[PDB]
Amino acid sequence: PLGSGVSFFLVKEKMKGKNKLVPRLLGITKESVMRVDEKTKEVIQEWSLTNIKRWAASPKSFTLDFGDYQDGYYSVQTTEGEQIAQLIAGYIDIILKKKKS
Amino acid sequence: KLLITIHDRKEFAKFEEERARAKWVYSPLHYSAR
Repeated sequence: PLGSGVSFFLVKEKMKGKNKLVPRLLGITKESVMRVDEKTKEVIQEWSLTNIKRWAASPKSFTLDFGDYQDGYYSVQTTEGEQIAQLIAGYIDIILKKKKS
Repeated sequence: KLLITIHDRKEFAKFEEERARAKWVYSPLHYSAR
């Protein structure tokens, strides 16, 4: 099913073998994060919002760290790193208020 | 044909240099007490 109200950001990722960056689309929602291909316009792989452990925000590049799900590391070049970091923090605050232990 | 050896070196160097000198942030879902 397709949800209403999705925020998309322009990010670049490096390919294996050669040392060059290529354009990529990233769709972030209030429940999960997913990567969309610019050429085929389809989803390749996705991760849950509650499975994220820690993240680092730099002026030109964003970094992500997963617990017991991914083996390698996810790194991409973002133009609006401060806007993406504030969006993820706010989504976690809404879940804690609804499901409190 | 023209070869590029200045834009690719400056873009990759700035990406990896800022990658290791970034500040880490922890989420409140894993930690209970702060």
